[PDB]
Amino acid sequence: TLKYICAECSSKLSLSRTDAVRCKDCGHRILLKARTKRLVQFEAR
Amino acid sequence: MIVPVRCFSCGKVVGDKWESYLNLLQEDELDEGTALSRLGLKRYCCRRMILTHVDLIEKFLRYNPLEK
Amino acid sequence: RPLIIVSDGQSRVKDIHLRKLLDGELDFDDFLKLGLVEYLDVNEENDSYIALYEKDIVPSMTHLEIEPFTILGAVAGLIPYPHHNQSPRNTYQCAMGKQAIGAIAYNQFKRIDTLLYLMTYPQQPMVKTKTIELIDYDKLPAGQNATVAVMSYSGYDIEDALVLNKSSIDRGFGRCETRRKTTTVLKRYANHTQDIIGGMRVDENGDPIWQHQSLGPDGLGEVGMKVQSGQIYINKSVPTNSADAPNPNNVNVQTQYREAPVIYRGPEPSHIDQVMMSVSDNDQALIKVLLRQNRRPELGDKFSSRHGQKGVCGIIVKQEDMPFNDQGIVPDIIMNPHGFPSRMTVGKMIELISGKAGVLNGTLEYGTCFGGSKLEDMSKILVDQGFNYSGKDMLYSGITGECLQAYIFFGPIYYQKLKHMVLDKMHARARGPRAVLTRQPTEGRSRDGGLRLGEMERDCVIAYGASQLLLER
Amino acid sequence: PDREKIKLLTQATSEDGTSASFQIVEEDHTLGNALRYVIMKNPDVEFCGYSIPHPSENLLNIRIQTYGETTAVDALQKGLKDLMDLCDVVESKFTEKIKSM
Amino acid sequence: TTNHVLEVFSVLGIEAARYSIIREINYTMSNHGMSVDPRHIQLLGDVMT
Amino acid sequence: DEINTAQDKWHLLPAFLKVKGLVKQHLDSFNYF
Amino acid sequence: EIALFKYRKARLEPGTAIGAIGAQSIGEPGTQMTLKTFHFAGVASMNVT
Amino acid sequence: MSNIVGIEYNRVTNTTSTDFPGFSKDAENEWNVEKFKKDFEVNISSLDAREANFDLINIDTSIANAFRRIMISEVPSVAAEYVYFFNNTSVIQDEVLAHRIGLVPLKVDPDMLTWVDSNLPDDEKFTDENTIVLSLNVKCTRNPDAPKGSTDPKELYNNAHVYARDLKFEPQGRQSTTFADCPVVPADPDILLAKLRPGQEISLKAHCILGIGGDHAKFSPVSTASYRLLPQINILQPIKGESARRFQKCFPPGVIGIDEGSDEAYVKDARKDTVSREVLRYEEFADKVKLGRVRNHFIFNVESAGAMTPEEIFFKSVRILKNKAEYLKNCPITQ
Amino acid sequence: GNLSGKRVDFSGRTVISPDPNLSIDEVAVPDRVAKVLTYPEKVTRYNRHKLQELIVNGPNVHPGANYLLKRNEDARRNLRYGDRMKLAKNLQIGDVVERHLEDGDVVLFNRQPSLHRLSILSHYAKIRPWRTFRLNECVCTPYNADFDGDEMNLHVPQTEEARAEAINLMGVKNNLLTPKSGEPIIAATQDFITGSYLISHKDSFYDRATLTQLLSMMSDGIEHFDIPPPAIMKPYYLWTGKQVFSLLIKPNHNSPVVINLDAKNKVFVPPKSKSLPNEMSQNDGFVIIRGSQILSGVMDKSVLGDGKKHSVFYTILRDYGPQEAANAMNRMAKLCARFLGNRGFSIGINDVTPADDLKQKKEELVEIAYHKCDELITLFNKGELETQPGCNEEQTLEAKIGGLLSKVREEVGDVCINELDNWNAPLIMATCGSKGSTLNVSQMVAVVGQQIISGNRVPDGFQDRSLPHFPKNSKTPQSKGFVRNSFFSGLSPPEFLFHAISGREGLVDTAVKTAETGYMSRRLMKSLEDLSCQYDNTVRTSANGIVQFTYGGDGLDPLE
Ligand SMILES: [Mg+2]
Ligand SMILES: [Zn+2]
Ligand SMILES: [Zn+2]
Repeated sequence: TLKYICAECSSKLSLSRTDAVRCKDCGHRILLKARTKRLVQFEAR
Repeated sequence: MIVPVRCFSCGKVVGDKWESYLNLLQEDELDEGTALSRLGLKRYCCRRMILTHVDLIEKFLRYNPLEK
Repeated sequence: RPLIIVSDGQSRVKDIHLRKLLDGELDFDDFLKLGLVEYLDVNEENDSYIALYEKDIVPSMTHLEIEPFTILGAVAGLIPYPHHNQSPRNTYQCAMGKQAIGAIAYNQFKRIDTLLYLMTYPQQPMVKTKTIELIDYDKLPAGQNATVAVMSYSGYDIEDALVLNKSSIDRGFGRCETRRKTTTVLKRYANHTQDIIGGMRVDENGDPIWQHQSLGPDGLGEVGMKVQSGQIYINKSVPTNSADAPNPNNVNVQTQYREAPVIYRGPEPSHIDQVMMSVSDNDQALIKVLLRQNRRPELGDKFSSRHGQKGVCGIIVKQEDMPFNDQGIVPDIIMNPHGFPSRMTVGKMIELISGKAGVLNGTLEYGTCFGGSKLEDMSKILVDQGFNYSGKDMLYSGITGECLQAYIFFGPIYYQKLKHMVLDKMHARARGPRAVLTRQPTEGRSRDGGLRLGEMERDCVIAYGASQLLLER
Repeated sequence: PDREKIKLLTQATSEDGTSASFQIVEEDHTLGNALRYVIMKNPDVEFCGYSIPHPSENLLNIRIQTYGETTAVDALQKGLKDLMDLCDVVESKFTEKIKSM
Repeated sequence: TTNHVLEVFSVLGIEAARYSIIREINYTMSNHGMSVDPRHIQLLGDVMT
Repeated sequence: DEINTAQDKWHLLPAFLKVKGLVKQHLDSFNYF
Repeated sequence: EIALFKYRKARLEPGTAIGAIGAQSIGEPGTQMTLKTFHFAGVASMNVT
Repeated sequence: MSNIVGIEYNRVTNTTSTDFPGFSKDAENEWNVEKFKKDFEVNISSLDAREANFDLINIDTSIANAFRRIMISEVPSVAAEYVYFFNNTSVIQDEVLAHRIGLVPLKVDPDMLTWVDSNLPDDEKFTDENTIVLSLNVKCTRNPDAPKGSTDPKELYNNAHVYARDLKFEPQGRQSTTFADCPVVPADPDILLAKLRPGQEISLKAHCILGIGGDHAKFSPVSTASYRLLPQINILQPIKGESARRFQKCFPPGVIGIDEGSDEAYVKDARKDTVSREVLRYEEFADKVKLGRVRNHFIFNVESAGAMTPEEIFFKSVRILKNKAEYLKNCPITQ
Repeated sequence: GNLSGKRVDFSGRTVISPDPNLSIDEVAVPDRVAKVLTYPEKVTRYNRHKLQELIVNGPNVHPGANYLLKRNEDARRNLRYGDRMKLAKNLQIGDVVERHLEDGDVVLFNRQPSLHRLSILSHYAKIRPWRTFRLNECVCTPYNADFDGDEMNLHVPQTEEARAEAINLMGVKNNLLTPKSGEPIIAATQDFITGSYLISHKDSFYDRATLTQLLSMMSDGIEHFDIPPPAIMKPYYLWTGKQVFSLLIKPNHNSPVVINLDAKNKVFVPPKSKSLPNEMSQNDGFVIIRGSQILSGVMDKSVLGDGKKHSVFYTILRDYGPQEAANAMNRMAKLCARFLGNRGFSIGINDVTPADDLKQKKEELVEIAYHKCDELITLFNKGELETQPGCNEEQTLEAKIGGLLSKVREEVGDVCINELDNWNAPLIMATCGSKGSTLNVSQMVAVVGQQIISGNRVPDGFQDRSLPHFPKNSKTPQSKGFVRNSFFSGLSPPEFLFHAISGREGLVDTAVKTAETGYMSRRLMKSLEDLSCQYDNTVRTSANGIVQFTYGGDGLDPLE
């Protein structure tokens, strides 16, 4: 599902539940979430 | 943030007249009035769109989160 | 404050001292060493005698002031020509400029705080000030350059009410966005347990159910989706048995989770753009999600005028209305001309004249205090372009086609959109606690009664003499 | 035949023709003014006035009032046929100037 | 006539104290406009005494 | 072109705010502390 | 007829809460006071409230 | 009433047309189609691809205002209505970027489309003769041949600035040959919709339908549609000399002129006058000039957005304003 | 500890907006709060045909209902979870539904700083678009509305008996007067006055292409009008502007409205000082109305709208009921809103600039008054002066300089109005009603004068002087609080500080006044509360102890 994004090196990493939540490349302590792969509908008005 | 596509009052497309304005500012050095006059718009409406506009996206793209 | 010393006939700061200052060296603190300027105190300038300008050199003088418009502060320097208005309309604007919304910082998309408002297309002001270039207000402006025909139109503008233009706010005049924060923490209780997150339950081919169709496989609201009423954007479950302290045993009782998620509630739907995981200081998980909502101007949203002429929106008027000044410029906001004599803001009237003649020969003008652009040579710029010297244009009415029998003052004014929209103030209650129409919980020392019936309102219905309305209410 | 486009209000009209009112739905100041001018040029019509009661609706109340021997339901049909004639005059003189140049 | 109502009350009596209090209120309001249709002032000057 | 005196005196205020800032009343106290 | 009808309708109707009307008709002009220093004297002889 | 009007220094008089039978004792100016066909005519100053300027004489303000009003609303046009996004990972939010795709003008004839019926479900409103699909797919890439310095985002960044030319029309449905003669393009391909950085990608799909300009500003077929009454300067007491040259420095240089080796000034090409009435504050030019404008003459100046030619917008407005009058006379008046 | 207290069900609070197309007895409620604020209706013989469709429409469609209470009290079953079409089919005769708020329902409407009894009126409802409590501006004067984003409260009564005690003796049409003085407090307002001064101006002459449109914009189409013969004939058929207000009072023969008052308007010029007619004035002046026909005079604030006992709607109210006065108020309020957008009215920088003649008199006459006060300064240090008996030698110098500097601002303030050209906005707004006086236009154009604080002039901010820009022992007017520049020319920094002090004085006396918005009126309410007139024409107390034998000595209602 591609669940993690580092806030410094921006490496597309992902790990499962309770697996030492940090970055496996740099070592930053906070992580972002990527945009979904589904389809969102908007109105151009 | 970015230059608007249409002007607010009448609706003339001013989004096509920003890069050609910045080209006339740096090279072929003119003041803002004449270089904005020989660019299209005659009215002071739709002239206000290019004159009083701050470009925030050039400063916003220095904080790119998808790279380092 | 630092002032300039004079020595018994004239100023110490000569012409040769100021040529070096704008050419690199000999800056400030190199004028304190050479004895040209000095700091004076409040009870120490009582033993002084200060001139205002340089055409005032009397041999009985001791000091000379640097600038007269230093008396206005940092927020108070946003007003163009403050010495033409009256002083309460210079004070109210100091409470309205801080409430205006716009660009906040260069990392305003990179931070998560509890509430901030943004502007989609901010524009720098037409007439600047010599004190707004130093505080860098022209890099992060908060407002919109409208075009204003000052006239009475459609009758929905009687006192403190502006009418707006459809097909002008449809093209991005006043589009804002509101970002709110929801934070949760996953507590580690003392009796060896956690509160876990998860979900993804289905029911008869629905993938997932209606209350769940904003969550991913993790259980957090993914970026890009929309959230509406009672749908859940953070699915949280806490253990129901490990609240007290049952001292640690190896019994299998940890499969008891009573779920208690957070639920979005609101009139109009929002969108999820950021969610962040943290492993904060004492090894404890933190979840911060941000929800943004794009709002457009409507009936009830208030605006200012950079002079204290605050007012609410009256009606969004069609574009085929709003008389059109034969070249073809439709006004953006029409303002009632009756707000001028009782409030005495004529410095606003100069703002159009130094604004309409500022657009033409491509120069953003200066409306600084005790100076700025002179009204004499700004009407000369306005008159050789083919316009009136006083900005009065003649209009052609929209609903009837014929001319208007008075020349109508037309030109651009830097307006600005405030807080205090109508979408988060509509609060209603039918019966019982936890009212059905709940406003956003940001009061901040502003409890103005609420949905109550005070003793002052009980005394009004005694004066009518109604006895059964008392028992009903 | 649309029976909801134009109506005739009951508690506004007198007897036998004269002093009638009409309610037209989904209309703005365009046909109101362009039809107020043509019916006023009928020399038997002496009170022709349109109005919109509320701006966030789509109503148009037009009142036609004569003296006599012309029913106002016929005075509306007379001033609505002449607008077709004016639009025939406008698009015929304009087309030949595009053609001839 | 003095401004002090109790000074009139200690010398003149009850009935001469209300006739001063219906005009001292009438004086402190007619110096600004704001007519308060003096039957209201007479009702105020009667419930106090 | 030509340097005046009543107009170039204005330039004392930028050169004041470049050396010591506008938020110096909070910075200088914590730096002295 | 007009002079008798406008007088017969002008009487105070029984049941009117006339204390509540008189209490609000006095206090509501009282809530629009600024300072307004005046004097019942000559050239600034006395400061009166 | 009191013909060609006067411009006063503090007001303007004679506003109402008032040419109806009932203005005076004699029944003057009836309808008389044979008189209106004789008196009304049209001149044309210029016709360009996106700008038209023409004149109408002997005609009321009311129906000319009607034409000016329903040039904007009732003339239909096409614009982007619904936008479907894929992985928008740029800095612009997906409501701001969706709002700028609707505002661009598309260059296609709107007579090739059908009106959307809103009572149908979502998979049945859109069909072949109803929808124009546009597709955008831009991914930014770092340019490997980097220059000697970081100068501008044009260099050292491949396709960092998207444009309106990147909206690729997809041939939808079945009839991919009806639009094969003229595929739909924007009226100006240089519209900066977004700025990008590497790692970012915009992928979307827009469904363009037909609509009127009174519903939203994006369906407006014309940028500016307006008129001006022809001004007129009736000069009397023919003064000359240094005052004649002072009389010239006020007005624009092509509305009055000084004769070369002969007598006083005159009026030439009064069409180019923008009325600023600055000769009404001198006290030298008080009873020596008479400003005004003629009420019958109209100068229509239309500048379109680029979807259709401006010589079609006026004819389509006359056709629309004709059709709503014949639609009303064929309806029963219901009590 | 004497705060608000009670919490009331079925209420809302929303900001307010302008709407003169709405009547004076109505408040337009949006369809988002008129869906949870219900009204309990008992079903009977005369509502079974409506409540069935009302139940069938449901809670989401706006003409619908939310809850339902059975006759035998099963539960309070809501119309949301099941219970479709068949529930409206039975509908026993004792059932109580809770219907949505609809058009014509009695609702009371409040502003939270309630001063007097005209702060809580009652209205009818009207269901509208966007979410604000818009209302007419003829009724905003008792609420003290200055709209600018102010919130107001809205309460619906929940029974059949309290709903009748709001629309009969508490609503808008029954409370056109204030009980404080009997004057009309709730009447025509700001832009409805200047729209009446421009129609009834003497230089306005209409025609059947314009008069018909004016008559059709005041009664939104449907009204039968009888066109009078014109005041001008055979050259040009012209109807005057005073024949429009002559026509909206009495449109046709069916209305019995005959109005026969006469009164003088605002600022008035004597005709010839010999002529016994009061209406031969140089201006328009004195107003004659004889049989619903205006013979002379414009319609400003004195004749039309809020003010004295000689109003037009006051005469209609005393003579021909409250409903006809309400109809005439609605008619003029929707006339002026349509007319003033088509006439055009602006102010601009042109209407504030002195025309090169006032500047010479300002340069001359002020320097005459500076010389006649500076001679008292050089006489003050010549020992003593002629001391006035009311004060000492120091306060007799303040009073004379204050009197001369108050006299200099009115002799300049009256030579500016005479050289001021007509057809401008602020002189018309000072000649007519709503806002602006001669003081405001003389303070914009000619001169601002003598910024005073706390009664006297400004004191010494430093030792022996006010500002450090003036010498010690300087009692000159430019040093001690006399500005001399108008707002068009621009203030000097000592003039700017002197104006800022006097502005912040009056600005702080308003913010602290909101803490004392009802403290005297509530304490006075403690005793004057339980007093009512009995049926023996005596006003008594609650314990029947008599307090006054007849009210005011004569028993007359000061309202009527
Ligand atoms: Mg307010
Ligand atoms: Zn990392
Ligand atoms: Zn424009």
